[PDB]
Amino acid sequence: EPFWADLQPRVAFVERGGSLWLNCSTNCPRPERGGLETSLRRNGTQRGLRWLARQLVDIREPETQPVCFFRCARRTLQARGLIRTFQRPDRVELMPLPPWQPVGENFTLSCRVPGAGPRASLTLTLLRGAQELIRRSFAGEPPRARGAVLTATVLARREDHGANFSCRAELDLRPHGLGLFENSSAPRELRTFSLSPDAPRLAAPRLLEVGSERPVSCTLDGLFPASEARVYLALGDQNLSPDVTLEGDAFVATATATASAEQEGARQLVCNVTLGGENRETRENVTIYSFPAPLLTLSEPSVSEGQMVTVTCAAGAQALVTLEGVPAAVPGQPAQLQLNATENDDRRSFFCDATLDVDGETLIKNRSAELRVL
Ligand SMILES: *[C@@H]1O[C@H](CO)[C@@H](O[C@@H]2O[C@H](CO)[C@@H](O[C@@H]3O[C@H](CO)[C@@H](O)[C@H](O)[C@@H]3O)[C@H](O)[C@H]2NC(C)=O)[C@H](O)[C@H]1NC(C)=O
Ligand SMILES: *[C@@H]1O[C@H](CO)[C@@H](O[C@@H]2O[C@H](CO)[C@@H](O[C@@H]3O[C@H](CO)[C@@H](O)[C@H](O)[C@@H]3O)[C@H](O)[C@H]2NC(C)=O)[C@H](O)[C@H]1NC(C)=O
Ligand SMILES: *[C@@H]1O[C@H](CO)[C@@H](O[C@@H]2O[C@H](CO)[C@@H](O)[C@H](O)[C@H]2NC(C)=O)[C@H](O)[C@H]1NC(C)=O
Ligand SMILES: *[C@@H]1O[C@H](CO)[C@@H](O[C@@H]2O[C@H](CO)[C@@H](O)[C@H](O)[C@H]2NC(C)=O)[C@H](O)[C@H]1NC(C)=O
Ligand SMILES: *[C@@H]1O[C@H](CO)[C@@H](O[C@@H]2O[C@H](CO)[C@@H](O)[C@H](O)[C@H]2NC(C)=O)[C@H](O)[C@H]1NC(C)=O
Ligand SMILES: *[C@@H]1O[C@H](CO)[C@@H](O)[C@H](O)[C@H]1NC(C)=O
Ligand SMILES: *[C@@H]1O[C@H](CO)[C@@H](O)[C@H](O)[C@H]1NC(C)=O
Ligand SMILES: *[C@@H]1O[C@H](CO)[C@@H](O)[C@H](O)[C@H]1NC(C)=O
Repeated sequence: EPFWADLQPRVAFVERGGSLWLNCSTNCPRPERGGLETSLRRNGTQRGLRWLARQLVDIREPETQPVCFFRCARRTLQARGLIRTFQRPDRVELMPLPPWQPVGENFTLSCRVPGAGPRASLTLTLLRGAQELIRRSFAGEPPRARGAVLTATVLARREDHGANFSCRAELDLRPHGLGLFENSSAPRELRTFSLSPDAPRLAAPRLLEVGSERPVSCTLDGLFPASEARVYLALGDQNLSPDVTLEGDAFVATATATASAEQEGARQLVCNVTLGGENRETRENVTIYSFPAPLLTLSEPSVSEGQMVTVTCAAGAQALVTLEGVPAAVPGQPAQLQLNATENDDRRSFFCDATLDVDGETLIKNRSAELRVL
């Protein structure tokens, strides 16, 4: 039985910044020299015959090898040991995914667990809801190195809208006799959208008569989420309130649009829809007209018989006026038809036609009035 040196514990696993006791002993009856050699710290100490104890506090190093040495009978007697540290995955961070992610396009997922060690004992897993997307074990990494990073790129889908993404960090110390420490990051909700480059189809009449209700409709296709989409449809600068329903992935905006006049002779119909960070618009110009139908009025209601009269129309100097088939003569006016009253002319209808062209389209309206002859 020769002389020996013994320190306890031989190998010790202690949390980073923690503390532990080392008492180094020997069988030498009267050692001339003894002490503990390490790089870390001292808090308090307990010694005596054949053994000394040191309190190593605040351990900031991944791996250290404390050596306790003794001297008896002018010989060097030493003992070596091992102290390693770990760090819980207390801080786990997930990157701030884009506000709106296009459906059918890839996006990055990166879980970040800084400071956690040892790296080889870290198992990182990306989670969508309760489902595991990917599992990456870092086993085979240097024991000295800490921290872990897991990056994976997945495909944005339809269901991915309103779905939670997180990352689970597992530090497995179990084979070392300590245990398993796992902590999950903050779940992040994703919002996905798909907006077709196609322009919305707008159904509108070319001409709009004042005081008449002409229905208009603005629709599109392939919009998700459909309910999330906001739609504006109006007449010129005058706001409207379209009834909006949802047929499939398509929205249907339908309402009746009246005319005022107001202003002026022509305008545009504006329909635009903002979904997420993108928006589409279709503008169909529409000419607006007012039709002042000519008057059938007479110079005088009676006029017996034999006295001439002057008949007027007044389409408003726009349309070409024809009163009972006469191309008046002269234009820009309710131009006159001069007729001497006759008994045979009793109750004769005057046909007044007004031909007005707007935006290249011709419109006419007709009626008749009579005159009594005494
Ligand atoms: C989603 O992201 C992944 C990863 O960035 C990409 O998918 C990859 O797209 C490329 C382009 O077609 C391909 O990668 C490689 O293609 C060559 C042939 O050109 C082949 O020899 C390689 O083995 C590899 O497949 C491939 O389609 C695909 N690769 C994988 C592993 O998925 C792309 O950015 C996105 N995928 C889409 C949009 O489908
Ligand atoms: C996915 O994760 C998100 C958070 O990133 C979860 O949202 C959270 O849960 C619900 C919304 O579904 C909210 O519930 C709250 O309940 C309490 C008690 O009833 C009430 O006082 C609150 O006013 C609210 O209604 C909660 O606020 C919300 N948290 C945040 C920050 O928005 C979502 O639930 C997860 N998905 C699933 C399927 O669980
Ligand atoms: C470090 O080791 C020494 C080895 O001597 C321990 O001292 C012994 O303590 C036991 C207690 O069960 C006694 O029975 C022995 O008689 C002690 N040895 C001697 C030589 O007196 C010491 O206690 C250990 N340190 C700690 C903190 O336990
Ligand atoms: C390090 O020294 C501190 C004193 O600065 C020791 O603290 C004593 O013991 C416990 C543990 O912190 C405290 O609750 C007591 O109040 C402290 N005693 C006194 C008299 O102050 C501590 O034990 C030492 N060791 C470690 C590992 O911290
Ligand atoms: C949705 O419609 C509204 C109508 O009020 C648009 O508002 C104007 O649109 C023009 C052309 O896009 C802009 O130049 C003006 O600055 C807007 N002014 C106001 C007060 O909104 C709106 O722009 C349309 N949305 C999109 C994305 O075009
Ligand atoms: C889990 O990680 C979060 C990340 O911020 C941290 O705030 C929390 O203290 C951790 N919990 C435990 C028990 O480690
Ligand atoms: C509609 O009118 C606008 C002017 O307001 C004009 O720029 C545009 O070309 C017109 N549309 C067509 C198809 O001509
Ligand atoms: C006027 O005559 C045209 C052509 O005969 C006809 O289409 C139209 O209905 C008539 N107007 C009225 C109010 O009946």
